[PDB]
Amino acid sequence: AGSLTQLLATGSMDAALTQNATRTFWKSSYQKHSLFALESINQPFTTQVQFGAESHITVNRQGDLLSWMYLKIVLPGLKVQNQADTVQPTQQSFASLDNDVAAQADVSHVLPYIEGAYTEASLNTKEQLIAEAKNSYEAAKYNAAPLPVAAQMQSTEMPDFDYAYWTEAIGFHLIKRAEFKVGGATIDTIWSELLFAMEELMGRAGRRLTETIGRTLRRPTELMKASRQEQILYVPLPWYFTKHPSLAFPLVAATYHNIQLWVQWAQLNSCIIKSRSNLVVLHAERNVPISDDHLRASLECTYVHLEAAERDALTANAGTQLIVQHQAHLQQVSSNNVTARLNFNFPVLEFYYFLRRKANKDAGDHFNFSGIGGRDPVVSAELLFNNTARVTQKPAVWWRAVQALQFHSSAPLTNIYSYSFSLSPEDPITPSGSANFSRLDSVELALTLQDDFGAAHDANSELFVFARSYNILKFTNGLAGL
Amino acid sequence: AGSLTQLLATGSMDAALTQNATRTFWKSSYQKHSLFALESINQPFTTQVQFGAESHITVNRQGDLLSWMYLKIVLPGLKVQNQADTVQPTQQSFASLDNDVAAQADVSHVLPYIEGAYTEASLNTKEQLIAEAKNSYEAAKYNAAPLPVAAQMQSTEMPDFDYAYWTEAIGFHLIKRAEFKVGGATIDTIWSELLFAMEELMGRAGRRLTETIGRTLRRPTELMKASRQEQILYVPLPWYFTKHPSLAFPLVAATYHNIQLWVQWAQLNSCIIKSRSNLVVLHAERNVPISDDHLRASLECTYVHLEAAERDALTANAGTQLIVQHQAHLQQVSSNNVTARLNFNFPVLEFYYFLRRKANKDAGDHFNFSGIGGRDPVVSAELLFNNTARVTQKPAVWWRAVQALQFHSSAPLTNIYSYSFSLSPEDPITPSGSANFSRLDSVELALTLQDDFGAAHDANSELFVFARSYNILKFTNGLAGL
Amino acid sequence: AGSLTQLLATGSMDAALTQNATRTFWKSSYQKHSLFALESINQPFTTQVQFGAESHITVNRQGDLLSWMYLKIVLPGLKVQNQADTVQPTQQSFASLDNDVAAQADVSHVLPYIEGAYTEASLNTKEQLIAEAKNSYEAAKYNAAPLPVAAQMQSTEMPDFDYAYWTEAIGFHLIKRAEFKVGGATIDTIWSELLFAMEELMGRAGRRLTETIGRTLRRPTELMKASRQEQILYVPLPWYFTKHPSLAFPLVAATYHNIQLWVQWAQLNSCIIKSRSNLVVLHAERNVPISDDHLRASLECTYVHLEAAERDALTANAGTQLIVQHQAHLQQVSSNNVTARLNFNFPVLEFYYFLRRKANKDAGDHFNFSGIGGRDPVVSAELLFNNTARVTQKPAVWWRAVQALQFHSSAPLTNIYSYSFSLSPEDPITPSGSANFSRLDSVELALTLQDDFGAAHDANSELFVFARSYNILKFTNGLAGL
Amino acid sequence: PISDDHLRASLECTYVHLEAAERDALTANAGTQLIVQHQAHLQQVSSNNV
Amino acid sequence: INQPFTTQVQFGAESHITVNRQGDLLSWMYLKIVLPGLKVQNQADTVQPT
Repeated sequence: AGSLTQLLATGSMDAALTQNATRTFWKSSYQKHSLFALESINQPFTTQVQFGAESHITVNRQGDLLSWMYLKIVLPGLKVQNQADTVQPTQQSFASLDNDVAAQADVSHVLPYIEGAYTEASLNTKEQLIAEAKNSYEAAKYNAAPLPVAAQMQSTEMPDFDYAYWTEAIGFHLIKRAEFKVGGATIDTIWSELLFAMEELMGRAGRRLTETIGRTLRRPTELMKASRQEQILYVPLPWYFTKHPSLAFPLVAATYHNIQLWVQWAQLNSCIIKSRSNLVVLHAERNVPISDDHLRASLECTYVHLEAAERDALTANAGTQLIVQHQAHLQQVSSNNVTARLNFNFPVLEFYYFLRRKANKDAGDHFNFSGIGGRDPVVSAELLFNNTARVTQKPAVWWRAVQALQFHSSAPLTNIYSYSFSLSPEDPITPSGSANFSRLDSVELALTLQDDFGAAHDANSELFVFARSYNILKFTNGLAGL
Repeated sequence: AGSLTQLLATGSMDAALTQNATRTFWKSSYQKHSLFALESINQPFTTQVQFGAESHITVNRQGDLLSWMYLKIVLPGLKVQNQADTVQPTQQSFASLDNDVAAQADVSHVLPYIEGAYTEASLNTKEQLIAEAKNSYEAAKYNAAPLPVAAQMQSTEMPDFDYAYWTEAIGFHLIKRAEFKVGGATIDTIWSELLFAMEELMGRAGRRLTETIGRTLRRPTELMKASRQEQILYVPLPWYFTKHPSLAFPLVAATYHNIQLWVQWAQLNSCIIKSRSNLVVLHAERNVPISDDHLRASLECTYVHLEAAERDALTANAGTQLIVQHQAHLQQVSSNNVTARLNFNFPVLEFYYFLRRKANKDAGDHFNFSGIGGRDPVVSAELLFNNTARVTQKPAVWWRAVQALQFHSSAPLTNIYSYSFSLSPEDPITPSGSANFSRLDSVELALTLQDDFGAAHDANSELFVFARSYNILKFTNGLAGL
Repeated sequence: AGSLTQLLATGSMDAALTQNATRTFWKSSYQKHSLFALESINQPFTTQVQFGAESHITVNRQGDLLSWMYLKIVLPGLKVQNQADTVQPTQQSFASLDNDVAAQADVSHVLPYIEGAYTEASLNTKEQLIAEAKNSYEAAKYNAAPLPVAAQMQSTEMPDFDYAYWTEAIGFHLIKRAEFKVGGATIDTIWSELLFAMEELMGRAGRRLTETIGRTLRRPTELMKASRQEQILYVPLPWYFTKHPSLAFPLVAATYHNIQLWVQWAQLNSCIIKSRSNLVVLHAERNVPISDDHLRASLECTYVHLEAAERDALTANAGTQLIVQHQAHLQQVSSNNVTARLNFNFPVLEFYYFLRRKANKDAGDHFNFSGIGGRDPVVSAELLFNNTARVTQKPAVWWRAVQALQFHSSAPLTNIYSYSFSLSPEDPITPSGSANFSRLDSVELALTLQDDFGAAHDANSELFVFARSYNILKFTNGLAGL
Repeated sequence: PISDDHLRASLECTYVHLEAAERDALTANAGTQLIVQHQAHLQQVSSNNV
Repeated sequence: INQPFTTQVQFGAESHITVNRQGDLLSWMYLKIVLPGLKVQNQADTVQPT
């Protein structure tokens, strides 16, 4: 009686929701689709792959569309030997944990707050004086309550043996820059720092790229274990056509253009960290000093094979694809107040920004975007259009956590900040907002950074700003162009 | 030959799926949208913000729609001083870890199972006797196999120094109640306990509110670290209009109504836990005793700016929005059998329920919904409509884990139970089932709780029941009303 | 001036995106639906439930559709007693940690690499010699750099007391096979190993089945704690009709067919692990030796009640549902090169494969798909159609991580490999690609496994291959059939 | 022990019953009543000047 | 006319009553509260002193 009465208890308001219902929950409807197949094919580079060099590949035409694209990287296992035991000790310098430049830079900021005879003190006494000076520095700069000295003395249990390892997220770090080219024109460009920021914000829970890029979430002991043997990494290249099947790049519609991936590789000296400064780093299998020619890479592409009728239709009329392109503003930082002039073009969906200390970069911690003592490097930021506040001054947590909560699949674990003009900037096919930067005379991101950011040992810290913008790729008569 | 043969190998069944295909995977189609912009604006409260008080803000009209809404809370850093060293030691009482009322309440239930001279025993002997009595209690009540005494002696390594910290998820705890008002009418009401339950069930992996609300997942050492300095929290207010862009609140259509957020704040005594009972809690920067006027809050609103044509269309005909409203049944528990009479109205989508021990509340652990010794407080529950079983007696795990698995984005880490009448209760725009409680003469949730729940030291434990219900918000002639 | 200028700054390209816009972000539209209700009902098996037996249930007709289906399993708490203290010590043998067959099998592979007097060595000296021989084995087989011996000596802190526990993910392990039958015909079949693989790949972040199936992510101490008391498990049965509301099984349209669930239960000897070989395992409450009749199970079904008009429409014309069926190829492995001949039928969406060592199975670690020493058991795999490479040789990481990244909600934590022909194999209602195996004369999965896989103590290791295929379920005149 | 469930309350209301002619007149035209409403400002005090 | 609350009445809780329509006008309104008598006992003599 009650359940039937609920179906009868309808009024004029229910008519807007349920009158002439076009859907039922109790019967499945499905759509028929055209026939297609997927094939993954691995392809060698057209030029030699080496650390610090640029390499390119011309993408083969082994199907009708191009869907997924992965850079397959093979890194050798690492071993170490004392320089005294080596017949040829001359190698490039690597970052070493016995010379922690990041810790030395952090100590340099607290030196003015050390009370007593620091120079003559025992090692254990120096560690105590540094921890007390950190409390005095943080009280003076941040009105922070002092932490117990014992809580600041975190011994990272480092192993009592010699090692070397590939840096955190080495699969991204290796790709300093990649360019997707069609007919000799650059269609899009991605950077190592952008790839990491995109994975932090858009990386879905349970599908994080951890193993696929050599990322351990800053657990040095896991990087050491992984680096003792050969590593095979599959780094996704997040081009517009890899984001949705309807954006797959129509190879058949671009028949008269070569499709190329160009990759600028990281220098070998930046890719490795060692336990001690006096160690030589060896290729684990070959027992020779590690060299720039030990980088191996290939391109793994997923092709789509279409039925003849769909292939012929796509060849006759591929039309236009909405694309997202990436733009970059890279700046050196030498002061706590920084203004970035964002000379980006087109309808910008969103931008990302973050800072890297010089000391973190020099320590080989390339994706450590933290400030001094691991703090947030940004105090506040403001966004100006033509000297008018588009976003008034907001604290770092608003740009990092509130913007990520509103617009992104994930909150970043590092100090990555974002701002979206789009309601759904991760939707590759549905435009949901933008600001046209080609119609603004000035776009300025004004930053107030933490105290002493870009001073002394951190002179030439880096500001990264990346923007995502809409453009249109047009296919006509076997040619493709922006 | 094989791939072409697959495209030809079609029969009368494939016609229902693929005949006259209206979609292709090999060409992207996109829709054009109207022009809009988003702006985040921070606004001060209209009244003073203080602990234990009620404060309100009249929301400014700085755009055409209202989308996201965050309560920006600023909490001072905490320090502690001995009461003997303080010129004015008189402060409100705070929960203290040297007086663990929750542990004392748990011990009180096992006192009848202690064999031997408990009163005269050494401290280490008392801990042994309590662990043995816990085994005897659990064997007698639950037919549990005894755990090794050493496995029950979990020392939480508490630091050997003085501290105070803000309670777990302080950003939610501060909001005892918030009311969204339009034209003086309450449109919706949210509670601290509901906000926490909603984040447990609907909080997406990689987008949990942890840092944004001061939640550490019950790691006291992280709460201590965070509480030594100023904290800025961004607490999302999950109103119907924050859930989907098409539900954004049409400011232009409600021109003659004031929009107000009212917030009832938690008492300061409930917000802080200290290491010892004899400590005074100080504002870390100001070096004065912490007081009710040290709470700071503001409202961060995201406005939408529309193109004139869409703004004019929305002003002429905003029509009606489907809304979800929240209802609450709050009850004291003094017996293991509890019947809650759910006097909720309208088409209910779902309800949540959970229990809080008096001892957990008094210990300042406001979101600890566990029973005695951290067990599940519910043994079983039944749902009755007009004295007829709508859901027959089911064990706690069915209401907690099976309902969450079927209808929610996440399973709760705490003892939160749910039941959905909707197939998709997290879809804000598509009704997918409900029960109309305004047409039921009685709705009863009958609970069988664990033994001794609501007895002795847990007299006046709390039952929370929250329901989500459909209603319609109508916009007409510059006015808005339910 | 700027925001209005952006709305005016439109060209011929914007016309494809925004001309005649059929959607606005500033007004919600909702659809009305038909009236329905959901009811969860628990039902006993028609036959006795026992370990190692087959049991069936005839599903009741308590609503118009069948939606969710859970196997509710009740397992007793476990206790242990010495065999010498037991009046009837005769019980089935259980796996025991004092006789770690998996560790003994791993040691057997490194015996040829032990230098010195192993037989006469002290226990601590034998552990050192085994760790050194592991380095020599891994250097010889994999060109691995040696790990420090201290890093290989992981003591799992096992408790110094007697225990027994239910094996990891016992809720899946109990279900050796389940068959969904309609009118005496098997519509679909699921296996324990498939259920685990499906949860690894398709299990969403924050909705993992951990507690609902007794899974701890290989933390033996948590399995021990859980196994001391009665456990209630709710194992989801992932039939086609449980995946989407429009696929709910139309009970009213199948009126003349009995609907049955058949379950083949695991043997009791395979379900329990004990600390020591000389222990008897007891039912914790009854204080009797655990026996095959101590398994209890029931079926929890969610029924849908429809409004009379929708019920009558569905009875008159339920038509056809697209279904996914599961197929299995199970093979013994006795060599490092394995070819699996996949005699699957119909349009296959995707397949999963994985290996289990005999030693892992014999140790009671039924979902440990790792190789020797916890390594990846697959070096490479190739997929052939009619002796032509459909997927050329790819390394294990491509089949495990790249395929999961492209097509699945999650990456597997175990050595589960997949390959999809579908763009969205987790979409139950939208076909997005397949390969028709009923039109291929041969489908071969060629595997190169790790060295010594399937040799000596691992003779008769297992290869599992599971495929998901499309079929059509037809409803006509009160009957249902494939 | 005294507990939160020991509070008992009910509402005692005085109703007025009207003659049919006055009831019908009031139903047809009750019009408007002047009302007094109450408003509150609640503040914490920590100084001699407020 | 005396009327019970629609929800449970308890200390520290919120309770509501829907006023019945037992006449044409509503005039006086009194909250009828019933409080139990109090006694005291030493905490040492009490089986549940909490």
